[PDB]
Amino acid sequence: EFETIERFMDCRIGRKGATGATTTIYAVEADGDPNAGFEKNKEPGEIQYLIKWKGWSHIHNTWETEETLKQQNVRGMKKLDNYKKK
Amino acid sequence: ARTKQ
Amino acid sequence: EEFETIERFMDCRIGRKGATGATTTIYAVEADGDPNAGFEKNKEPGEIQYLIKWKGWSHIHNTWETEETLKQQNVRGMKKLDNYKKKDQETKRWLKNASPEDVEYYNCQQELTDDLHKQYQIVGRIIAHSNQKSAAGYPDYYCKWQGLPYSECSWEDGALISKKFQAMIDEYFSRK
Amino acid sequence: EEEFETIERFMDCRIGRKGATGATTTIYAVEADGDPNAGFEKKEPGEIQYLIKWKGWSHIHNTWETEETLKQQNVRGMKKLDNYKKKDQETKRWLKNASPEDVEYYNCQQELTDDLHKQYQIVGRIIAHSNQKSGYPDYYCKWQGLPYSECSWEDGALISKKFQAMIDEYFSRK
Repeated sequence: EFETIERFMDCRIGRKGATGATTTIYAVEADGDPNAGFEKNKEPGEIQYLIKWKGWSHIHNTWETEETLKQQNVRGMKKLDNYKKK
Repeated sequence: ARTKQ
Repeated sequence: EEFETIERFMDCRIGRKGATGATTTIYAVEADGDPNAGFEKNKEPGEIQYLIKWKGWSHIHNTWETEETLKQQNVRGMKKLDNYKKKDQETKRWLKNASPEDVEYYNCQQELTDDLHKQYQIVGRIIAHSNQKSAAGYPDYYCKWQGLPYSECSWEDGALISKKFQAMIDEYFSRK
Repeated sequence: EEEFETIERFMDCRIGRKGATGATTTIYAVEADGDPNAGFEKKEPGEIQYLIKWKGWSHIHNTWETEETLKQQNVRGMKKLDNYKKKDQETKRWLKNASPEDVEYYNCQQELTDDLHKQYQIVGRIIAHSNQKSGYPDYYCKWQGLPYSECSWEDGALISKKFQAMIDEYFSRK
């Protein structure tokens, strides 16, 4: 059961930890946003990517990071570095 | 979130 | 090591000496009373104070200050006090006579903007909240202000806006 | 040492025709010679442009600009550009999953807001007039929707081309 990346929708620098399940739009509306009022008075400074997963509609899109993406062993890592210059 | 303190 | 910065000068007034600083914000006044309460119902002059809109703070955080508190707090934007005072003088100078209708227009058109500015302090709609909660159990809220576009929304202490806008809060959670 | 111009506030951003920015974008220029972004479609390139309210100039002098034009002119107060973008990306973001209700409220507010900003370029009343002259005296104007602390001196030839009525009324006031 290897999740898969179908697209890189967005990018941003956000609080460290504002990634994963807690960043789905429905989780954010129910539990609040873990990225809240973030600026660079902090790192938490991570460059995170808004990912659109394979087999799931956009409401399931989550913000991830490389260790995070790697840590899970997701497929489609090719499109990662491909996005990392574009 | 800060306030006049 | 922060400092603050003057963004805009709103009103001007003569009030009780010492009625300046944090204790003069709308919420500090609604919670602990105005330190200029009685004022001028005969009271020894005042001190000319200025209502200040601070860079990086929404209008609810506006505070009255004197040219001295400003210099003491060593704030940036001091040049603004000079332009404000000069513009204020240029304005007063064309009251030479004016027609009573010119004064009539001025006082009216100045009551409209007066009210306008008051609205920047009331929450027109809560739009999101924080995942983290204060030790008191309050999350922070992202507020949309009346009379101001969405690029003016700001995150705010939840215990703060609850004291006056517990309603938008309830309406926010109610819409889910 | 040289002259700079400095950003006071970001009024808006749009996608516009390349080159459709700077001093040919002021509404008085647009009214006079036309809109450099008039055509603009999709048909041709795109350029993110920011409407700018300048320090020391009334709203009629607002011009559309790009991150590049700002730097070519040495404009100051750019740190304000970073925050605006950030904020904007954030809301276009939010706009993705916003309730149908929330989106509607969003549109009604920006409509109203946009109307107010339009008023700032309208002379609500002429309150004085210099007597220097190059035959057009300068006028001290009171702007619609704005406090008297925002009155400003403006070239007479320019204000008359659109607010003649406002200056004839001023003189009938004696």
